[PDB]
Amino acid sequence: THVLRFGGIFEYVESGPMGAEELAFRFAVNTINRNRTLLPNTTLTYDTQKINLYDSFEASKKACDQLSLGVAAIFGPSHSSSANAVQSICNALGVPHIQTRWKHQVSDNKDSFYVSLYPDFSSLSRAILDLVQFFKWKTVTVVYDDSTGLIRLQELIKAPSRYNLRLKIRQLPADTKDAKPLLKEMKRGKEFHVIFDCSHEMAAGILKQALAMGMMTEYYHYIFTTLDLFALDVEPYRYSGVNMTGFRILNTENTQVSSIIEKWSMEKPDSGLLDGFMTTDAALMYDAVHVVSVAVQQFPQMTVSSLQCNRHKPWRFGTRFMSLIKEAHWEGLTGRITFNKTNGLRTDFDLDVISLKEEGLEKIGTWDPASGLNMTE
Amino acid sequence: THVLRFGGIFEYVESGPMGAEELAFRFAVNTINRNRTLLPNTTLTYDTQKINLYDSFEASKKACDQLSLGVAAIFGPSHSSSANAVQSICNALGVPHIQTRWKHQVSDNKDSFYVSLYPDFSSLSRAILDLVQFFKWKTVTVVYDDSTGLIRLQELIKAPSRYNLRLKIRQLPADTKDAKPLLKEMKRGKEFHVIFDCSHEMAAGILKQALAMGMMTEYYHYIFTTLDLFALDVEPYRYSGVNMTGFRILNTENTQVSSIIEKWSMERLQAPPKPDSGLLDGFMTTDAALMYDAVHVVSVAVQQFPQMTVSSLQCNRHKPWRFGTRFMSLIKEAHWEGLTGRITFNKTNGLRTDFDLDVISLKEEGLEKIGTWDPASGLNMTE
Ligand SMILES: *C1O[C@H](CO)[C@@H](O)[C@H](O)[C@H]1NC(C)=O
Ligand SMILES: *[C@@H]1O[C@H](CO)[C@@H](O)[C@H](O)[C@H]1NC(C)=O
Ligand SMILES: *[C@@H]1O[C@H](CO)[C@@H](O)[C@H](O)[C@H]1NC(C)=O
Ligand SMILES: *[C@@H]1O[C@H](CO)[C@@H](O)[C@H](O)[C@H]1NC(C)=O
Ligand SMILES: *[C@H]1O[C@H](CO)[C@@H](O)[C@H](O)[C@H]1NC(C)=O
Ligand SMILES: *[C@H]1O[C@H](CO)[C@@H](O)[C@H](O)[C@H]1NC(C)=O
Ligand SMILES: *[C@H]1O[C@H](CO)[C@@H](O)[C@H](O)[C@H]1NC(C)=O
Ligand SMILES: *[C@H]1O[C@H](CO)[C@@H](O)[C@H](O)[C@H]1NC(C)=O
Ligand SMILES: [Ca+2]
Ligand SMILES: [Ca+2]
Repeated sequence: THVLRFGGIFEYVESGPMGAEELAFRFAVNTINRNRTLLPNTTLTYDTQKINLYDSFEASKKACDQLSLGVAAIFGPSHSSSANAVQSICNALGVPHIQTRWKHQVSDNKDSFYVSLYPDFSSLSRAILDLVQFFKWKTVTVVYDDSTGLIRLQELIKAPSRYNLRLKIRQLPADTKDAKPLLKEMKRGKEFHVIFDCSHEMAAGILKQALAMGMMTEYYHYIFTTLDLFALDVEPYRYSGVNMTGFRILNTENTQVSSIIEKWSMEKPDSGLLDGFMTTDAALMYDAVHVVSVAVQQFPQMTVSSLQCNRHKPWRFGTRFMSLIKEAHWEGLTGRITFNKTNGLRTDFDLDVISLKEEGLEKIGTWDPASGLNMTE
Repeated sequence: THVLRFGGIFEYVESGPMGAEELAFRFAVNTINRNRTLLPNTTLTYDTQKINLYDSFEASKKACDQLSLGVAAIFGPSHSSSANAVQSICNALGVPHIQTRWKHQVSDNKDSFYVSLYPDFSSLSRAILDLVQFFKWKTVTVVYDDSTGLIRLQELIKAPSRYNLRLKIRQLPADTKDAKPLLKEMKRGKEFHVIFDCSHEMAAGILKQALAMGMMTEYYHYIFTTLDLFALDVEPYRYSGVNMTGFRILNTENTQVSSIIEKWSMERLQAPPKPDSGLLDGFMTTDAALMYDAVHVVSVAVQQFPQMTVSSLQCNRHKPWRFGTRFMSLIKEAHWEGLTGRITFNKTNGLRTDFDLDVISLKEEGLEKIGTWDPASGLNMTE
């Protein structure tokens, strides 16, 4: 019957295996094909290209090759510089670029052929601050990994002039093994209330150091910025009495979503991560392939065209497809998906709020930008 | 005699005239040609391409065209996304990419064919903090414009856990005309000690609002993050008693450098100045002094590589330039006294981390020098 091709560009270091993102992409396409409710008369196909991390030149070439084969969208690469380059290309040729990871939005940038499935920083920033205020903290130490961490917490960093939060800002070193001297200063400083802005792998690492340092006890409360908090091996810490709170956008309470995360798990020792948990970077890619497909269903006329980066001739159906994608609505692995009319950023979404109880990490409320917290005391 | 071609890629909105950067580039090339000490037997030529702001796709195309014509270096474009794209291309074809503006350095990025003439943020961050500590401030309000402002002041933002600075962080709105409500909060807050992290055009704008608000008086001390502080019309404020302190990397005290900045104003000031700006007309900004210095520093390297010639390279093919590796190495080793002082790059990352700043403050006479800073000495205030 009818057939439509998507492009995929996935970043990696060294060689195989496949990464989580390229896996979720393929997995979503195979699933959707078998669904008879979604794209009934339509069958999805794809080209996948692998590139080095941070080689925007290679990302450009591969994106141009794919636009030449003909594709209805490029689920372009993850990291800032390659992603900005593929987005500029996609904008010139009017093919939608689908992103799954946050990158810094420049105001005066006029690209319009992209949406991003990642929960926008502005909203996450607020939900961190909302949580801090619910715990009634007046003192807090924000610890971040790299520059861009600062940006994800700007709403929080600007609070000390409106509300009554004194706050200290510290930076992690490159390696978490180097983190004892930093943690010792926090300990002497009596900094019991701490937000860690860093990847979930960094968080697994910094917790081990915190244990060694006598800082996983009932005296300490740690808020985690990472959405992959639920991926952390928490067996070493649940009996200790520490408080760990963070957020989760992966909708694991829904039974339909649990069964999908399982089929995924089916297809390291010193990590401190659970093995075979579906991370957020990958649930988002899988959701992106669905949301875009909901749009394809509403545009049966559309077909791919072989476009050449040489020539300034855009894709006929681009403008209309891009518009359908931005209007799309979908219940996926990561809850309500809905983009912002204005900038194509996902600014409205649903978070579960999770905390460490002796039983493990469990849900204790919700957050959404219109309600603030809905804690279930 | 011998001839060498440089490439230039300059960003703009709408159409002409030429911008400061493209002008300083051309001006540097014309000057160097006439110098008989620098590149005596060598004559510089160039291709210039103009692109839209934030169109990395177009920047890629124009860079590829230039590598095809054949060029010994691309004085690639200014803004993050286009600059990162031209840098990746330049790295694959082993032609040096010369930058004049800061952009965020990703650690795990392996590009090695570039240097940056802009004074690195890490060092500027420290010199801000050094100054604050010399004024013995224990309280300070940092006001920034956009996200990346945060990064330029990270050294400062992390101080409140080592030293004894309480500090409040506020953000400007998009337009400075919208800044009264923010300034009113600072006034009620008794925030007399304030660092403005923002462009010099924003700073000219925010000062007018501060005057309106009764905040240009002896009670207020403003430290300015911008290196183009010296470009601000200061006539409205010097009689008032406010304290304005900032830094300047443009070496205006040197007589040779003053005469060069003048010849610039004559061909430039000749074209459009503005009345309601709050900037002096025809002052050479830092963005442009750096481009002009970049063309010189790179030339000092060309003098030491007479064998070198340009090759027509194709982005199609993975075949780099023979002379690239050696030229890039000569550039990173180069040393030069230009409009912006000692130029010297960091062996490690090709970033300009060691440089000399004049420290300037508003006296009734105007903006004047009151010391110096360099990363190895801290402040050398001349009391
Ligand atoms: C496809 O199938 C699953 C169950 O087999 C269903 O839950 C899902 O909603 C279907 N897709 C659509 C868009 O209805
Ligand atoms: C996106 O639009 C939302 C409405 O959902 C609006 O409240 C908000 O201002 C926009 N987000 C951003 C980051 O501008
Ligand atoms: C929070 O509560 C209100 C009603 O009390 C509800 O409308 C809103 O959807 C709740 N948030 C979530 C995520 O359910
Ligand atoms: C502060 O302002 C007064 C009056 O303009 C001036 O005498 C003094 O030199 C200034 N202080 C500094 C830091 O230069
Ligand atoms: C396929 O959609 C339904 C079957 O699910 C069918 O009735 C319809 O005619 C087909 N769609 C098109 C566009 O022909
Ligand atoms: C911290 O609070 C959580 C609720 O979020 C509670 O379940 C836990 O017992 C507390 N930690 C301890 C044991 O002090
Ligand atoms: C070229 O001449 C100018 C003055 O004419 C001088 O300042 C400059 O240093 C000269 N170049 C060199 C490297 O000697
Ligand atoms: C450049 O390398 C790092 C990063 O800026 C810095 O620590 C070092 O001191 C610099 N090297 C020199 C020679 O100044
Ligand atoms: Ca199907
Ligand atoms: Ca000459």
